[PDB]
This record gives sequence, structure tokens and C-alpha cells, in this order.
Amino acid sequence: GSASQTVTIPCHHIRLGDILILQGRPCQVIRISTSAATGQHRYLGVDLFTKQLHEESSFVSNPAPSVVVQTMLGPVFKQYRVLDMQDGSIVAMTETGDVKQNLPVIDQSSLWNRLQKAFESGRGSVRVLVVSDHGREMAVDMKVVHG
Amino acid sequence: GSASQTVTIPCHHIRLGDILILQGRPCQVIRISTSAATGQHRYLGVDLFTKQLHEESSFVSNPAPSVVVQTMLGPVFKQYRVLDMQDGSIVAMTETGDVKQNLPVIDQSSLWNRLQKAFESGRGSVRVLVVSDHGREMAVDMKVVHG
Repeated sequence: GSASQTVTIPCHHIRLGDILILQGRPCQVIRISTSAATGQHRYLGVDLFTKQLHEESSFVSNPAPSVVVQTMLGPVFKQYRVLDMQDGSIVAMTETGDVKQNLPVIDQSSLWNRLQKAFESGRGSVRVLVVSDHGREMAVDMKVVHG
Repeated sequence: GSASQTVTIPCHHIRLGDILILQGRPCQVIRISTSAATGQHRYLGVDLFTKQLHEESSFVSNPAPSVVVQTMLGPVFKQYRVLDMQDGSIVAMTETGDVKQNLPVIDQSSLWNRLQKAFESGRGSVRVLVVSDHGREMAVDMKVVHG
């Protein structure tokens, strides 16, 4: 794994708790403040893998006249099926049938417990949302597909 | 004025109060719910110009494998300078020097009052954020530029 795919988010749609790419790292935002000198917004986040703190200021662009936008980068989440769960890791499958045997689950907002209860009442409708960071994947949220 | 420029917003970055394009109309979101049959998110908003209610469901796309994204459209805000204020309308100027003599200000969260107090303590640093809808422009927020 080299880099990863990113989406561009306008700063007015970013709130505490969102997941941003802060200096190449997937992070959960815990502070938002504003530079008095430049007006850029400044984002303090926790690294999802290493749990270290990082900060990054926003990018200001002038695409059209009278159009000023500030943006940050967000990660593209992948969506895997859950084939099972064994001691803090899961067996997942991608949309093309590629099996991942020991995919880890982050410890955040008791995701393991919500995932387990959803798995035991509807295996086929549960999905994990997965973040990639330089070859390493981790499940960071869950989702139940209706059909 | 024909259409307008739009940005694409991921549904996980949309919260109550955001401004979305709901069925071609600039709207303030007041409900978010989820379709049980499809899993699309459903957005109920108030028309910023006519104050009528509109609803629209999200667009589900499958760009890459294991990548599912839901999006809505947001308006691109323009940024005008304030040359003055006279009875509920302002004289604004665009970044290229085009003057707009009777630009209206929306009545929302007492924007006129915050704008007036900022104008009388720093005319040159105040900006209005402007929404366009089929030729009609309106100021919907304010901003103070540091430099």
C-alpha cells in the first residue's frame, strides 16, 4: 500500500469528531480553532492507529472570482462484509470476494460490542467501514444494510 | 442567471442547519431521516427565498469496489465586500469591482444586526456570503477578513 484515496471536505462541514487526514494520518478531530493572522482553520486530531496528536491548518483556494474556499482532506471509507469475529479481530470480505482474515477493530465508542450484537442477529446485513493507512487496514465504524 | 455552481458533500458531513440544494432550491436542513427500504438519507429543508418546505433523498454511488458513498449537493458561496447598508439592503462589491446596489439580507439569526455592528467598527474587513438562485442573489452570512 502506497497512499490512499481522499475526498475534499469544505471546512464549514467539519465538526468535532469527524475523521480527517492530518499530515498524512487518519485522525479524529478534537479541537477546531482559527488563525488570527491568516484566517485558516487549525485542526487538532488523534491518530487512529498510533493515538498520537497531530495538527494541520486548512488550504485556502481562489478558484473563481469572489469565490474563496477552505478545505481539508478526508479518507475514503471502504465497506467490507463480516464473515465472523474472533477475539478483537474479524474475518472480512471485500465486494470482489477478497478475504481478509485478521482485520482489527478500533477501540472507540465500544464498537466491538455494538458489532457483536448486530452480527448475532443478522450476519448478512452487517458491514464494517474500513480505513487504510499505508497498507494497514482497520475497522472504525459499522453499518447495517437494509437489503 | 441560468443554474449555479455546486459542491458535492458526503452525507456523513451534513448536520441540522447546513444549507443544501434541495430540488434545485437553496434550503436550510431541519430534518434528517433514513429510508428503511433503500438506506438513502432523506433531507427536509426550508427554501431560503420562498420559505417553502422541500424534501430530497441522497444519491448513492459505487465508484470503486467496496466503496459506497452517499452525497447531496451544496451551493457555492460567493464573497462580496460591503460598501454600505441602507434599510435592509446593502451596496456590495465583487472581487472584480462589479457593484451591486440593492443586495438583500436574509432575516435569519439576526444577521442584519451582527452585520451592522461589524460594519461600524471595520468597514473594510467585513464580507457577506452570497447565495445565487437563478439570477437572484441574497446575503446569508457574514465574515470578517483578518488582513
